Amino acid sequence: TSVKPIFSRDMNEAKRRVRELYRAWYREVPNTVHLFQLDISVKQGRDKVREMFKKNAHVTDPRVVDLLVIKGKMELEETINVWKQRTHVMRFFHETEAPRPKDFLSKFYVGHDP
Amino acid sequence: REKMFEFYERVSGARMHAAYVRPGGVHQDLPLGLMDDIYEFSKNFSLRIDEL
Amino acid sequence: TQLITVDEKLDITTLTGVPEEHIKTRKARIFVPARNNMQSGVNNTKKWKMEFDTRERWENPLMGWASTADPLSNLVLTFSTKEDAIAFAEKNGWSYDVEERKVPKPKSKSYGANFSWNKRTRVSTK
Amino acid sequence: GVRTSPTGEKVTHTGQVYDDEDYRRVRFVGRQKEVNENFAIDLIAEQPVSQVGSRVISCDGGGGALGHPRVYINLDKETKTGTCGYCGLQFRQQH
Amino acid sequence: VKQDMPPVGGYGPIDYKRNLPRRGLSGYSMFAVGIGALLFGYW
Amino acid sequence: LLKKTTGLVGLAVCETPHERLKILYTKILDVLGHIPKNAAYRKYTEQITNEKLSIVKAEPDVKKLEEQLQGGQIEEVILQAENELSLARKMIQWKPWEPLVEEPPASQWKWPI
Amino acid sequence: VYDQVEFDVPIGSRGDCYDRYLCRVEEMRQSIRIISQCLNKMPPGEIKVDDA
Amino acid sequence: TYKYVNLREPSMDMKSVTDRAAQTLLWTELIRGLGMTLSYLFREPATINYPFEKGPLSPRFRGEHALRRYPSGEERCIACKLCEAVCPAQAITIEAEPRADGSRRTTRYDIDMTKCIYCGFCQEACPVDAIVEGPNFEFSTETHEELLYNKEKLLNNGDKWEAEIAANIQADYLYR
Amino acid sequence: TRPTVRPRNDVAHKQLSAFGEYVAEILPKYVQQVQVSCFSELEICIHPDGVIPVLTFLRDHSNAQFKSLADLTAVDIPTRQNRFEIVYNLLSLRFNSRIRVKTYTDELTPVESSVSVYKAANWYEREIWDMFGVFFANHPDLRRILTDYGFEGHPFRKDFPLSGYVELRYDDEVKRVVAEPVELAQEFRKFDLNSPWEAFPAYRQPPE
Amino acid sequence: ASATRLIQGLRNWASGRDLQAKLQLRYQEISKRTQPPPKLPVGPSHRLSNNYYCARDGRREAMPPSIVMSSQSEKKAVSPAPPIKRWELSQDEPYL
Ligand code: SF4
Ligand code: SF4
Ligand SMILES: [Zn+2]
Repeated sequence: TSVKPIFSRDMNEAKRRVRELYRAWYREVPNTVHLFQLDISVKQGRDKVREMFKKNAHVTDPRVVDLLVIKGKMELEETINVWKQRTHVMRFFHETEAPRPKDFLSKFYVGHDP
Repeated sequence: REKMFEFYERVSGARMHAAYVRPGGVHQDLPLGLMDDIYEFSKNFSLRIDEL
Repeated sequence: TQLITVDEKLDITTLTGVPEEHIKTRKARIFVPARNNMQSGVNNTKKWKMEFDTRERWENPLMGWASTADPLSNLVLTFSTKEDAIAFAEKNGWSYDVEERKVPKPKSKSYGANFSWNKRTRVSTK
Repeated sequence: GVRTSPTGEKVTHTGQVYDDEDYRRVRFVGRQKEVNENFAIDLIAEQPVSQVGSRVISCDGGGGALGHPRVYINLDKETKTGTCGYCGLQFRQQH
Repeated sequence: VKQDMPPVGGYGPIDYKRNLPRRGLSGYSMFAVGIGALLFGYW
Repeated sequence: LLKKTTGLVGLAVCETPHERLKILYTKILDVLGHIPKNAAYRKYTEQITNEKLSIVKAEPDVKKLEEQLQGGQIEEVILQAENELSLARKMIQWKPWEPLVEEPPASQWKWPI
Repeated sequence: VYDQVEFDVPIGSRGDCYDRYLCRVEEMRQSIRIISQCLNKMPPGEIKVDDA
Repeated sequence: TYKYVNLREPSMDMKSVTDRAAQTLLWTELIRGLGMTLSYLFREPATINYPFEKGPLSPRFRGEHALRRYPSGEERCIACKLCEAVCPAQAITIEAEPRADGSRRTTRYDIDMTKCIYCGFCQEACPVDAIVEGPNFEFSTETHEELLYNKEKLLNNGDKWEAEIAANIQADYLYR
Repeated sequence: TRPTVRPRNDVAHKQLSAFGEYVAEILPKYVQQVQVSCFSELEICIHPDGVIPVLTFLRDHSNAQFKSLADLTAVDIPTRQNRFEIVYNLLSLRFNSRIRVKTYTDELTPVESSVSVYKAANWYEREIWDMFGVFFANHPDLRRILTDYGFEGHPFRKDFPLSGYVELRYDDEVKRVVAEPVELAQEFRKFDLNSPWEAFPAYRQPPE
Repeated sequence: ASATRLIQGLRNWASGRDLQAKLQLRYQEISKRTQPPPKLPVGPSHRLSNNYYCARDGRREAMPPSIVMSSQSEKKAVSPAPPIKRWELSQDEPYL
């Protein structure tokens, strides 16, 4: 159970790195809304950032959150340096995707998926 | 380069993607008269390199 | 030191890029595949396989082809032991069920038993 | 040997034709349903049965290597002809 | 057998070296022609 | 004879190749004396470096030294001497004559699975 | 069979675009040379391995 | 076994220096290049008059697909699905059943011509020369699903091009 | 066994065996296995803490001089707990030879980047990040190289499906190329091709 | 080939080469588009005797890799092969 760390020796350094990545994304959202000339608000983009951070909020392994911070830094570098187009930014907003049936009864009505 | 694609097409049937060299050899034998035309190409191709 | 102690369960589900619909609603089946009874060879019964529950295949309105929406419909994985398959499914957050390996039990064969003096095991023809 | 459904649609040599209430006939509106009017089941019936003087006949489809793999047909049944499983030609022992 | 083969004596020789055939006057001669054209024009 | 070029781009011609090779080989041996004696890197590198140094000290010519050191041009023999020197200085820090740090898992190099 | 054909390898001197241009032009020359040697030394026989 | 491209020292006598200076000031190699371009100006071009003149093809050419027949009208395809097993792009879709005379025949023989890589592995996997890749290359469509051939379209391509396909196979079957 | 069988090269087999013993005894700290294939290819299977010391050895040692990195490769083998097998193909132009250096990692243990040994690796292991998710410590600019910019998932992992999880199309409502869950109009047809009979008895594994 | 000798002479002067000896357009020197039928040979395994497959089985002579070292005196330092022989300069055209 002795594993080689990526960056963080424990979870507190890991939470420090998660926190600095969230600060950098939070600062980046108005510039991303502006220069990609998006149709969303700055508040809605910061909501999407908060949603994507809370999506991974159950991880207890320091190496897994180190890789999550590394991949978030990579997505941030692809956003700041304008390497993504507008479409890659707007793929976080699943807008053309119709909303899926969530309860039992509508999933029963549409088909066979549990 | 068009004439060498004709060589590919005479030996395989496709001008570019021949699928001709296979594990075990080649797929099909040379058709008759192909080596004569490869000679006729090579006899003149040095002048093309010279004018390039 | 240069080695940390992570006492947590190994979970890479946030790193695989698999969407949530295909992590938590899938049932992985871990099994040694049965011998095809059209044939006597057993070399396809040597490894453990992981597959998933088959989802909906429907008819293409244009050509009648089999249209699917399941990305995992062809994902068959090969494992040397049962525990490697169990560990791979637990690492990926897949709910799994395991069928144990069915071996053929050792038969008792005797060519002379085809011609017994007093047993029912005589062959009427050969 | 093509026939026609009451919808006016040609039945293919498989036997495929859309129903009247099937919406997929709309793909042929202003266009055509391409069928082949040379039914192989109707053309292989038109061949004469070959009367041979042997008990086992061989068929390759003709043309040598331009036909099918060479199979051997037994002709012991005098009730029924011996049909090649590839080309559909059929054979009868002449006795 | 009948197979795509070279002829009995093989094919003929094939040129494969560089041939830039060295044409033109000398540098002395070309400057002489140019200066002579200038002198004719000036006269 | 003062070779005009080495033929390799960026590999400059050495004016005095014999003295540079003697300096580099004795420097390799001086670095290599700080490795334990039973280490195979030390025994093998002392062996090949003493062979090359005796070949250098036995031949005054540059061309014949190139054809019997058998490592190409004399300047890339100098480059390989510099590379061996840098390598041995790193091999002091790495200490790779130690036992194996960790056995692999039981079926890590089993192919096919 | 490249150990049985005879050809030369063009070698640059300055590591630049121009010597690499000249290396490719001379490799076209040497390819014409190898094609001549292949057309003269083409052997009879089968073209797939005779392991079916 | 190697040669040195560009390892020439230019001569430094006054003759060669004045040659290089007449090249620099009088543009001699530029006139050489203009001469070679002028030399192609007066050549007959290599341009064929398409569509009236056609590019030369061989009998091995791999164009449009066709299901063939015997010389009795019976279709050669006996539904063995070797062509769709070998098909590297999975372009061939085959369904079969015994038909009314009990013969092993297909009810579906589809080829997606926009998956097809035109490599002809189907016509060499075929044991009875049923599927071939014929000589037609001029079959561009205006719609994507016009390139989704079913069995009817492929049998009609066979009936359309059979007089040519049989002669191409007659030319190349002793190489196969 | 003359015409159709590949001729065996015994001289290269003996020489690569001698050099494999050589490398195994110069570097016993990291060398785990040494093997030579029947077609004479040497593989040095090492511990992943010795990526830099072994590769620096083979690049710089006067009996090795493996100056060229031909190819750098990962292999997903999901039945191993260290599922990723990192492969370094190396070329010595001085001794006209090739060597293979193989190591391993799982999803979370980083491998040390070999850009300090071979700069050629700068993209290769970068691709091993993109295709397999193997992180490389102290890489200069480690990011994706082949996938799309918003691409989730490491595709050459063998649990990644052939078609992905998303597919693109243009949508004229949003005037934009969008990503949706993949629906195939024709499913990829999985063929179970493997024969139930043993093909190579020399490779028979001992049973349980 | 149908060029007049005035245009042919101007063309050969401008190129500096005898272009008619090596034309890039093809004429009656090429092969016929209809060839006689081949009789292709057979390989060495087309024999009726002494042709057992086990005596020419290439796939079944491949072995697993010989494990030279595994982790379960004055011997000569070796290299993976002898040092490469220096290439010789071309007698054909060294450009020297
Ligand atoms: S030519 Fe190739 S890709 Fe096309 S249908 Fe035949 S086998 Fe498939
Ligand atoms: S076309 Fe040929 S290979 Fe394909 S199913 Fe028919 S008979 Fe078999
Ligand atoms: Zn028949």
